[PDB]
Amino acid sequence: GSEPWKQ
Amino acid sequence: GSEPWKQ
Amino acid sequence: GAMGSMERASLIQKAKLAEQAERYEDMAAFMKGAVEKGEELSCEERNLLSVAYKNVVGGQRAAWRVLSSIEQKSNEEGSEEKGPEVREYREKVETELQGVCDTVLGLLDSHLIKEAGDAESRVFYLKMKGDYYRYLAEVATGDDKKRIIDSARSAYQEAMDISKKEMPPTNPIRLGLALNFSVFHYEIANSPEEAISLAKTTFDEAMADLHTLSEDSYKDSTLIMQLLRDNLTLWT
Amino acid sequence: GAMGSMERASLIQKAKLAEQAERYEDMAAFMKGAVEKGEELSCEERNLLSVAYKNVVGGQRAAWRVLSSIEQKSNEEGSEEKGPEVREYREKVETELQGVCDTVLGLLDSHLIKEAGDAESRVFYLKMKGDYYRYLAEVATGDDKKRIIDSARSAYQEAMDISKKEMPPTNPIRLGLALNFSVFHYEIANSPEEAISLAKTTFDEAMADLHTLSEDSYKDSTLIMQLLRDNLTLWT
Ligand SMILES: [Ca+2]
Ligand SMILES: [Ca+2]
Ligand SMILES: [Ca+2]
Ligand SMILES: [Ca+2]
Ligand SMILES: [Cl-]
Ligand SMILES: [Cl-]
Ligand SMILES: [Mg+2]
Ligand SMILES: [Mg+2]
Repeated sequence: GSEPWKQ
Repeated sequence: GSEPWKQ
Repeated sequence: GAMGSMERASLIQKAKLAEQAERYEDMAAFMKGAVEKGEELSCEERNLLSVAYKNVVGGQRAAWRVLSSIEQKSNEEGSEEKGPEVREYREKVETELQGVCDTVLGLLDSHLIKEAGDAESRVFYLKMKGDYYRYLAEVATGDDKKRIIDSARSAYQEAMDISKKEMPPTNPIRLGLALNFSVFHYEIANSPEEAISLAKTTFDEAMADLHTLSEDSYKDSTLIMQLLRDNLTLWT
Repeated sequence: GAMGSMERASLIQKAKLAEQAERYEDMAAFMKGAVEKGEELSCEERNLLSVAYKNVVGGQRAAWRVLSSIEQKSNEEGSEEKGPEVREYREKVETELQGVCDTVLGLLDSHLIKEAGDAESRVFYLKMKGDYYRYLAEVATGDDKKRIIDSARSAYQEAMDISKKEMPPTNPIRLGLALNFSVFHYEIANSPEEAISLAKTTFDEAMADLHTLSEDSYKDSTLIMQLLRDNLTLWT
């Protein structure tokens, strides 16, 4: 639900 | 390919 | 520091190897060593630092949630007493999680943020500061919970203010910041309406700017926009 | 030992929590502490010990294989020199893997195997000894490689001899032992024909004994039989 941990 | 690590 | 004898470039190279091997604790240690060389980080290096710590703390958070739930069930009505072990082990994982968050916040304070002058670096690091205070807030229950929440809110707000002045609405850093701040509003600050409004508005302003982008940038931006939409679907 | 002050029962309880949280390094440390209390392990406790270390070393093996491959490519014809970092980091992971294997082998030698008198416990621990020497053999390249391979072979052989005398052909421990010894033959000992013959024969003798089993035992045995069949399909 939050930003991806990797681009 | 080897035994499962958990039963 | 155990990385003090290793070249900066070697630490970066090994962080990339650790990522390939899914050795995120090693990756984080290598990137901490690189930060502690004292030079500013390039865009690629900032992202390696973030990947490493997001994965380390992310695994800790998942474990903490498993344990905290077991602990909650143990405190229900018909639950048999099993002793202090669930609380002890939840506290062990919690303390380790807090320690990693404190480590990241320490790198940001000494001295990544103060040397970051370009919008892309400064927003990135303030977003990091908001994220790791948010992770501290997820486990906080004591007299500093309010101050931890306000530290997260303040970092995210400063990042938002810069990002709105200095970046286009489709910039992936700006989008990820808005996404995480919206999650903060929903999950931490008891402000679901703020979370929904921020996500909606972020999505709509990005949509209106997609026409300016190359195919590759469009792919990057729309990926994060979809996450905003997924949350809106869950929240409404 | 850092677990010396914790009750045996609390270590077991926390190992089970760590398993639920997928915290396998913690789980292994708790089970090592439990072993070091000096009492024999029950069937359930032996399986917790094994789960923990299989997952720890299994992750190390996966990382080692990623790194060893990168290292192999770096030594191909047209490959650009990148310095010592890939070898160094592969060696770091290798040394950590060897250390965990040595820890398990040390618990087996002090004193799990010597007190294990029932077939189920003795076969289980000898199988463990074979497995962790097999993992050491996967990374061995020096003057002791042959002795490491023979240590694995000898442990597996003693376990096989006991299992054939004392257990039915469908016993899941016996089946898993035969499966892992067949993998040893194929992957370590350069003996694919032996691996195939062992798997085939194990499968056929188990098939002939399934009629004696309850529904639940039939499910347990047939799961491992399918792994033997999967390897036979890959190997032939
Ligand atoms: Ca790791
Ligand atoms: Ca600067
Ligand atoms: Ca672990
Ligand atoms: Ca005994
Ligand atoms: Cl604990
Ligand atoms: Cl290294
Ligand atoms: Mg700009
Ligand atoms: Mg018997």
